[PDB]
Amino acid sequence: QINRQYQLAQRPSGLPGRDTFSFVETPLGEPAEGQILVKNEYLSLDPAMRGWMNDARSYIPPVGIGEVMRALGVGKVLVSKHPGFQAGDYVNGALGVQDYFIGEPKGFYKVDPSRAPLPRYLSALGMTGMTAYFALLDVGQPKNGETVVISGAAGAVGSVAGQIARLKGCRVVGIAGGAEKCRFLVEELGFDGAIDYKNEDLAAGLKRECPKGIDVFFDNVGGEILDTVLTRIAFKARIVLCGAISQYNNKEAVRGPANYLSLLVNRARMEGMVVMDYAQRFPEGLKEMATWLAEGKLQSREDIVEGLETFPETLLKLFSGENFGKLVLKV
Amino acid sequence: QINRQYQLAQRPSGLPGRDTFSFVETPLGEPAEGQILVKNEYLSLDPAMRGWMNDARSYIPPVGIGEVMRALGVGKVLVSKHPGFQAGDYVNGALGVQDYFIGEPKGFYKVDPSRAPLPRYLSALGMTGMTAYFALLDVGQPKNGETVVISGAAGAVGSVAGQIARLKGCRVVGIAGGAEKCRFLVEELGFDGAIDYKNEDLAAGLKRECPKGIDVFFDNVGGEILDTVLTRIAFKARIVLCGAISQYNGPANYLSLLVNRARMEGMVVMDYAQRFPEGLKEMATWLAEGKLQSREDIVEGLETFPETLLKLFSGENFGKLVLKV
Repeated sequence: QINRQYQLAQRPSGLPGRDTFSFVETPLGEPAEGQILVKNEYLSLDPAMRGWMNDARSYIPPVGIGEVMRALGVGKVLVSKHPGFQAGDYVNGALGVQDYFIGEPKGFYKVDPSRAPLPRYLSALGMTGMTAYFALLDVGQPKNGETVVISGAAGAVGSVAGQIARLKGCRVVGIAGGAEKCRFLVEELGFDGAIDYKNEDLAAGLKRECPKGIDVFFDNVGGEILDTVLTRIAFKARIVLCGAISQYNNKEAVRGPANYLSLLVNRARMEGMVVMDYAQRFPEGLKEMATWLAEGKLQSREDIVEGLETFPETLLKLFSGENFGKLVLKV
Repeated sequence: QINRQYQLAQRPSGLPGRDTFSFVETPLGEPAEGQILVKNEYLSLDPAMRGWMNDARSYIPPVGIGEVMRALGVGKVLVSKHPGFQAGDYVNGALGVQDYFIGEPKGFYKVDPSRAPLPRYLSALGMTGMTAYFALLDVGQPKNGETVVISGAAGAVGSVAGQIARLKGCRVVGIAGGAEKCRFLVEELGFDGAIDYKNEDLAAGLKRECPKGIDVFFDNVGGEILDTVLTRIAFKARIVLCGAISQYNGPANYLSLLVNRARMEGMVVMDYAQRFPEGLKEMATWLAEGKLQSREDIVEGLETFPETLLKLFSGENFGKLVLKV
């Protein structure tokens, strides 16, 4: 049997291109002791993938040249030589951009396909949803009546974070690019407001939408948006950093917030987080998220594209403002 | 009797100069009800004064044009018509750049001259010292064995912060300008190390002095020094922002906070006003026991204010700058 794989072929300059990955056919091996064999079903396409491709020290090591490209996914266990897993289990884990995963199930967890559609375990019930959940609630610590601003608000992380914030009794303001995204946030997801930074001045938008200042800023994008938001934070504000998408494909230098001293003036906190640090708390987080979904208090959208072979092109859609909801690749 | 006063005459562009202040002579009044009359003895000269002169939004309102220049000071109560104070009391307060303070003693507290020299109530037992104390301990939360890096480490705030860190069992590394300041930090104040950023590469210095990374960064300077320190922070590091050299006129590596799941947080000492007594009390015992050293640079004469003030932005002071009135 054949395992098709996308390997990292060369480190990209700027946007990844058609020579960035190599499409290779490898013979399917057998799991050794302490390993599992998984048939990959759905793969998570995430902006963080851009960082994983860069040769740069990070919270996880870069993908090696010639290595199968890193990807979170959901799949079915076909063979297990590991006491934690059995054949027929569905699992979430770093399955890789390939047909089959063989290896140690490090950081893998079982998911129940009877309780939600499989791709949803890559979104609201996956790492994007748990990022929103733990980043907002544990680091942002929003309180009833506070004003919460969310960047990349139409994205998988931000769209969930804003809905959670609404449920906690917050005033919720999204920042997103384009009229359709902003409409969707307000009319479908129940955001109190949405600022279209591409068609409207952000500062003016913030003035209108956040009259009492910004108590929590959930940042997925960084850059100029972060810097502008910093001018409007309230006393004892919390800024949670989950990513910086506006920096991923940028040529050769991160852009730093010139207004960072607002943290001094407002005696505010800026803090980074990574969802894997919360692994031990996933069961309670997933359980609560599942009930919010079941009760219709929270909504999740997945954009499902078919075919492993489409990976390089489909990946670009992530940086086009194109994808509508959490991008998932059906293998 | 005459009260000599320095008023703010015009907001300076860059450093303060000859026309910045007006030296005026005012007849000394008497205090009205709810007021006190204080003979000013020592005044605090602080880099924050530059911000107070600027017309720009901050945590404290700017000094008005024509207003007596703002200054913290220590002085003796000569007459009181306020139930909280008596003649003979020594006080710390916003006494202003003048011979005498007359007014409501808002934010004033009594200081005990038996416990420390008077000028020290403007340094280790004053706002600079309490900044170090609360910023480090409440925001930085250093723990035994952690590596604490201090910027502006030879300054009044930083020099105290580093010593407190040493007392908490930390490895303490200072960043300061010039060989003498750095020697002083290590040999006199007991810092474990000191990096002379003016004479040596900061990154290389940090690599040498902080082999296990940086757990707490006490930042008084900001700018490139902050940006470079960010490349070396440890997992769950705390960065406490107390000031910046640019502040009275961004970090490209800020995502290190994400990679290291670290925290960057601002503070202002006046937020801790209610806890000053406890803080002062502990600081006083450290000083008395010789566990902590405080250096004051005392210059004499109210009339020298404008020139003496430049010694602060010229970076020529050695230790907390105090003007004896």
